[PDB]
Amino acid sequence: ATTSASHHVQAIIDLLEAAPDADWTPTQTPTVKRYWDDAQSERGPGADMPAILYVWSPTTSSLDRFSMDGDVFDQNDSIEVQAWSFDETEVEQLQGDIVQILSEYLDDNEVQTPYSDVAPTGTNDFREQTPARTTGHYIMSVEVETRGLSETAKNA
Amino acid sequence: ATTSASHHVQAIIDLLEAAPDADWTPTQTPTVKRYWDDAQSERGPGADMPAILYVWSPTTSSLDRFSMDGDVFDQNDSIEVQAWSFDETEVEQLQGDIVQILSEYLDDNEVQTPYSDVAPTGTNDFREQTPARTTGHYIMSVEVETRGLSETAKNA
Amino acid sequence: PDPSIDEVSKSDWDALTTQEQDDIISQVENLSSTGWVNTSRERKAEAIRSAIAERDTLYSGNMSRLPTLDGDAEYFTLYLSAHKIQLFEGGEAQSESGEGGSVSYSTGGGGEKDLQKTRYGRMALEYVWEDNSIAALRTY
Amino acid sequence: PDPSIDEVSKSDWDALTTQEQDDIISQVENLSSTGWVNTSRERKAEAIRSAIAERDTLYSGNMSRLPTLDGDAEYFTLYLSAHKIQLFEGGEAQSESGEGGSVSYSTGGGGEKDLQKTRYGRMALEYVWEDNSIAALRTY
Amino acid sequence: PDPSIDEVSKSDWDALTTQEQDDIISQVENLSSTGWVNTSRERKAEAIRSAIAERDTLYSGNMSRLPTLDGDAEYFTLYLSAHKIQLFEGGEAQSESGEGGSVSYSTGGGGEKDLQKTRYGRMALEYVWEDNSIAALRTY
Amino acid sequence: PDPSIDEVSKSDWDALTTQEQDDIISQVENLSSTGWVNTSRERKAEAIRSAIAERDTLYSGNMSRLPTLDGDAEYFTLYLSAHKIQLFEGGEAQSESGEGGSVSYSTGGGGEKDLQKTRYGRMALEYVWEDNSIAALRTY
Amino acid sequence: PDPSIDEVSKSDWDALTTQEQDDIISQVENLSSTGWVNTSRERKAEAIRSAIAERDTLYSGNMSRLPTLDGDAEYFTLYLSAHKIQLFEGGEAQSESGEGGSVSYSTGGGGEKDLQKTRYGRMALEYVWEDNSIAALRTY
Amino acid sequence: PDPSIDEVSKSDWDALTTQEQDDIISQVENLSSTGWVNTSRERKAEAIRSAIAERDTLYSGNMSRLPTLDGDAEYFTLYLSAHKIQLFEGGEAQSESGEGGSVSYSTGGGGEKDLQKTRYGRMALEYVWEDNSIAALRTY
Ligand SMILES: [Mg+2]
Ligand SMILES: [Mg+2]
Ligand SMILES: [Mg+2]
Ligand SMILES: [Mg+2]
Ligand SMILES: [Mg+2]
Ligand SMILES: [Mg+2]
Repeated sequence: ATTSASHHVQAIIDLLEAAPDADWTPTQTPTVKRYWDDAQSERGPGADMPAILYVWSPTTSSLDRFSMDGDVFDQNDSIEVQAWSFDETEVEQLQGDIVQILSEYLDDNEVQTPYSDVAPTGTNDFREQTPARTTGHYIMSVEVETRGLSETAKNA
Repeated sequence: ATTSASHHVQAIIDLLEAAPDADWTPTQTPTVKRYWDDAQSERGPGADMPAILYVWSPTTSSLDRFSMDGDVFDQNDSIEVQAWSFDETEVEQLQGDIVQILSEYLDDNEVQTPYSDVAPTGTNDFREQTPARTTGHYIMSVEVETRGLSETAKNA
Repeated sequence: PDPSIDEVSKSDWDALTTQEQDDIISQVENLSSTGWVNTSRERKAEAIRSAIAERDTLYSGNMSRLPTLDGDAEYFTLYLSAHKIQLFEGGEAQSESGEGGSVSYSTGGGGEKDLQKTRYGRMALEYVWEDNSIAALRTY
Repeated sequence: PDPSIDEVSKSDWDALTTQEQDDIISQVENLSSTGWVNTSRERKAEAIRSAIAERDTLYSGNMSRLPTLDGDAEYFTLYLSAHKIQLFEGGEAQSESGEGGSVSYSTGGGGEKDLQKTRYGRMALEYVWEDNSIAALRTY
Repeated sequence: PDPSIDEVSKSDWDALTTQEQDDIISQVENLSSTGWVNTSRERKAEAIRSAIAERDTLYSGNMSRLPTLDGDAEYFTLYLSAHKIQLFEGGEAQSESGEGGSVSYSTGGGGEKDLQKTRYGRMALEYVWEDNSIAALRTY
Repeated sequence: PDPSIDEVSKSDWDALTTQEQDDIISQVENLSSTGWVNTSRERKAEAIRSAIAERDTLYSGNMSRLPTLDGDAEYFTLYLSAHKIQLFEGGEAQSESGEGGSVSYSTGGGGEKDLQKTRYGRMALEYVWEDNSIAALRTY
Repeated sequence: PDPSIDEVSKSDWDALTTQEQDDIISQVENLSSTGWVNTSRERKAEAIRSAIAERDTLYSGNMSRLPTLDGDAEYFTLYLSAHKIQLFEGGEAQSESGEGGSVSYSTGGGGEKDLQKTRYGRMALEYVWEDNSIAALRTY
Repeated sequence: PDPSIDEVSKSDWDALTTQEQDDIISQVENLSSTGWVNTSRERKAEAIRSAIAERDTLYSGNMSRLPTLDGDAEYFTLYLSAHKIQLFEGGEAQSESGEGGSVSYSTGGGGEKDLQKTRYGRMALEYVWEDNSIAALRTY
C-alpha cells in the first residue's frame, strides 16, 4: 500500500515522506534524501531551510534459505537514516520522530510496506563530533532493519 | 548442460550470459565480464552502451573433507557480481535481476550447472559512494555462494 | 528571462517581481550540476544583487576607448553570481569524501585574488582583461 | 531596508532601532549558507558595528582625488562584516571531518594580512584598490 | 547537425528548434565517455549558449590580418562547451576512489587560467594562439 | 584501410560508408592494448573527425618552405585520434588499483600543452616539429 | 628473418608475407621478458608498421653529411617498435603490487619527450644523436 | 668461450654454433646473482646481439686518435649485454617486497641517459669516456 518500493532504501524514503506534517516535532517537515543526492561540500541544510534526512543501506543485506523448497529467501536488510541540522535540539527531536515514525509498520504482513518487519534497531548520537568554535551541522542517526520473504525464480 | 566450466567464475559468467533477454528488466541486456577484463579508468560502461556486470571470486574457497573415504571434497565457492551504471535505478534493477537469474539452479543435482547449489546469499548497495557533482558510476553487487562435491582421484 | 541580468542595476533588481527575479535565479542555478539546492533563495538573490552592483562599480568604465568588460555582460554577471554563491557556501571543493567514496578536483593554489580562487571566478576573469592595467591616456 | 549599512556611522548604528539593526544583520547573514546561526546576535551586531567603524576610519577619504572606497559601500561593509564574523569563528576552514564525511577547501597559504585570510576579506579587498597606494600630490 | 554549432550565434541558438538544439547537445556529449548524463539538458544548453557567446564576444576578430581563432570553429565551440560543462560539474578529477577501486589522473598543478585547468580547455587553447598577444599594427 | 586517414578531410569523413569509417576506427583501436572497448562508436568517430579537422586547420601550411607536418600524416592523425580518445575518458592514469593490487605508469607530467599530457600526444608532437617556431621569411 | 626490419619500408611491410611480418614481430617480442604476450598480434604489427614509417619520415637523412640514423637501423627499428608497444600498454610501470608482492622501478620523473619516457625509447635515442641538431651548411 | 665476445660482430654472432653462443650467454649470466633464470634464451641472445651491434656502431672508432672504447672490450660488451637483459625485464628495482620481507637499493635519480639508469650501465659507462667528448682536429 504505502510504498510498493522495489528496494529497501526507497521503501524507507517513502515511509518517511508518507508521515503527516502533524507527526514531526519541529514546525517544518524535514526533507528526505538519498545519501548520494547531495555532494559533500553542500551536504546538510542551509540556514532558514528545513532539516535534512539522508537514507542509505550501510551494510550487506542477507539472503538466507528459508526452507528446503527454495521457493523463497529470508531476506534481511539494513538502513541508516542520518538527520542533519544546525540545531542540537532539532536533531534530537528528529531522531525521536524517525524512531516513532518507523515504529509504525513494526509487524506488517506486507500490508503497508512490502515487508514483515521494519524496525529501528539502534540510534547514534554524533553531536560531540561538531566543533563548537564554528557554526556547523550536528548529526544524529537511526539504524533500521527490515525483514521479509523474497521470491525466487526456481519454481517459476 | 548450460555451463560445465572448470571454475566457478566462468560458470556464473555462463549462467548470466545464458539468461534470456526477456528476463532482464532494463531495455537492453547487460554485458558480462571478468573483473580483470578491463583497466580501472575504463571500468564500467560508457554512455550509450548497456550496463556492465563484473564477476570474480573475492575470497578463499573451502575444500572440506566429505567422508573418510577421501573420494570427494565438499567444495564451497565464493563469487561477487558487481553491476555498474550511470543510472541509480538501473543498478537497482540489475541487482533485482541478478538475484532472480541466479536463483534458478538453486538446487541442481548437477542438472544445468556442475554444482549441487548456486545461491545468491547477500547483496550490497554502494550508491552512497558516487559523488553528486560529477557524472560517474553507481555500483551495486550480489554475493553468491556455490556448493558441490568435487572428485579427488585418491582411489582412481 | 524577460529582463536579462545585464540590463538591470542594483536599484532595478529591487524593483523586480518574484517571477522575473526567480527566472534570473533559475538561470544562475544552471551553472552548477548540484544547483546549490541546500542554499536558500535569499542568499542566491543577495549574491546576484552583489554581482550586479560589483559589475556596475568595479567592472564598468574603460581602458583606452575599449570597455573594461569586453565580453558578454550576461554570462559575466552569471559567472560572478555563481562565484559569489560558491563563496557563500565555502571554498572550492578541492577534496570530497564520505562512506569511503572519495574524489579530488585538481584545483591547485591558483594565486591570491578572489576570482582566481574558484572556477566561476576563473571563467569571469577572461571577460575583464584578466584584471590587467592596459589603460592609456595623453596630454591634449 | 529603511536605512542601509552604507547610510550609517558607528554613532548612528547605536541609535538605530532593534529592527533596523536586525534587518542589516539579516542582510549580512545572507553572505553565508550557514548564516553563522550558532554564533549569537551580539557577535553579529559587534562585527557589523566594527565593520562600520573600520570603514569610516581606515577605508575612507581620497587617493589621487579618487575615493579610496570606490566599490559599492553597501556590499563592501557587508563583506567586511561577514569577514569579521568569520574571524570571530576562528577563520577559514581548510579541512572538515566527521560521520558526515570529509571535505577540503583548496585555500593554500595565501597572503599575510587579515583581508587576504578569508574569502569575504578577499571580496572586500577589490572594493578598496586591493590596499594599493596610488595616492599623488603636487606643489602649489 | 544541419545548422552546425559554428553557423549559429547566441541569437540563433535561442531561435533553433528543440531538435536542432538537441542535435548539437548530442554532438557535444560525444566529447566525454561519461556523456555528462547526470547533468541535465538545460545545464548543457546553458553551457553551449555561454560557449557560443564567448566565441562571438571574446574569441572573435583579428590579430594582425590573421583571425584570432585559427582552428575549426566547430570543434573549438565543442571544446569550449565541454570545458564549461566540466566546470559546471566541479572540474577535473585528479583522483577517484570507492568500492569500485581507485585511480589518479596525472594532472600535476598545470596553469592558472581556466583553459589551462581542464582537458577540454587545453584542447581549445591551441585554436586561439595559446592566448598570446601576437597582434601588430602601424600608423596611418 | 582502403581510404587511408590522410586521404580524407572532414567533408570526406562525413561522406564515408559505415564500413570505410569503421576500417579507420579499427586501425585506431590497435594503438591501445585495451582498445577503449567501454567507449561507444560515436565518441571514437567524433574524436577522429576532430583529429582530421584539427590536422587540416591547425597543422597545415608551410614553415620556412618546409611543411608544418614532417612525419607520416597517417600515423600523425592516428596518434592525434588516440590522444583525443584518451582525453574523452580522462587524463593519463598516473595510478590504478582494483579489488586488490595496484600499478603506476611513470608519466611524471609535462606542461599546460595538451600534446604533452598523454603518451599518444607526446608521439604526435615529434611529427609537428615539437610545436617549435622555425618559420622564416624575407623581403624581395 | 629472411627479410629484416631495416630492409623494408611501410609499403614493403604491407607486401611481406604473414610469416615475414610474424618473424619480425617474433624478433621484437624478444625485447621484453614478458614478450607483451597479453597484447594481441595486430597491435604488435601496428607498432612495427608505425616504427618503420616514423624512422623513414622523422629519423632519416643527413646532418653535416653525417647520417642522422647513425646507429644500427635493425636494432633502432626494433627499439622504436618495443617503445611503441610499451606506450600501447600505457607506459613504464613505476610501481607494481598484488598478492605476488610489490616492486618499484626507480624511474624518477625523467624527460618530457616520448623517447625519454620509456627504456626502449632511451635506448633508441642513442642511435639518433640524442635528438641533437648537429646539422651544418655553407654558401657556394 | 672459444670466441671471446669482443672478437665477434653481429654477422659473426649469427654464424656461431649453439655451444659457442651458449658459452657467451653463460659468461653474461655470471654478472647477476640470480642469472635472470626466468628470462628465456632467445631474449638473452637478442640482448647480446644488440650489445655487439651497438658497440660496433655507437662505440667503435676514435676521437683525438684515441679509441672511443678505452677499457677491456670483453667486459664492456658483457656489461652492455647485462644492461640490455636487465632493461628487457624492467628498470633497476629501487624497492622490492615479498611475503612482508622487504628491501631497497640506494639507486637515486641518477640522471636521464639509458646507461645511467642501471648498475651494469654505470659499469659500462667508464669504458667509453663516460659519453664525454675529447674529440679534436686541425687544418692540414
Ligand atoms: Mg585569457
Ligand atoms: Mg583585482
Ligand atoms: Mg601549441
Ligand atoms: Mg624529438
Ligand atoms: Mg649518449
Ligand atoms: Mg670515471
